[PDB]
Amino acid sequence: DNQCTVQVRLELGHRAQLRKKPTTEGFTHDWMVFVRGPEQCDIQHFVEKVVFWLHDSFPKPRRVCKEPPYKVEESGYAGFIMPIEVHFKNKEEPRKVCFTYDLFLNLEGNPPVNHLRCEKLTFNNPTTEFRYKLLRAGGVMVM
Ligand SMILES: COc1ccc(CNC(=O)N2CCN(c3ccc(C(C)=O)cc3)CC2)cn1
Repeated sequence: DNQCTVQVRLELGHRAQLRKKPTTEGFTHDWMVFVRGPEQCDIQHFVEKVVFWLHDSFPKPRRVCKEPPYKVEESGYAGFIMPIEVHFKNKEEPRKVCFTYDLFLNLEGNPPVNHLRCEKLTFNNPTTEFRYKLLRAGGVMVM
């Protein structure tokens, strides 16, 4: 009857580089973390918001992006593990997915960091409304 699985893809990533000169605060690095879809996909169809949970050392460390670009750009002096929550426009479970993102910086001398983490999300028997949103985003029905 109505069994199906819908797969969508998310790309998490970050860039970091050593500043030519530290900030007055002693911030050595510029970095950027993001969540995006692959080319020609619009994840905003199924994503309500992305929450980036910065290290307690940052002011207002809960950074919300309710629309693209889903990204945080900062200057700092150390990497950390960053919880990233991708909230879905889904009425039922699952409502979100959480990733533990390793935001690492390039130690002196080393080239800039430019990392990508590809995540495939499998939704089993999504609702009609949420299935609509997944497929509008470029999601694929399996079997
Ligand atoms: C102990 O382990 C760790 C691990 C990782 C870090 C990284 N943290 C930073 O790089 N920074 C945190 C502090 N920074 C700010 C401080 C103050 C302001 C205000 C008041 O506007 C803005 C920014 C940004 C850079 C730190 N400690």
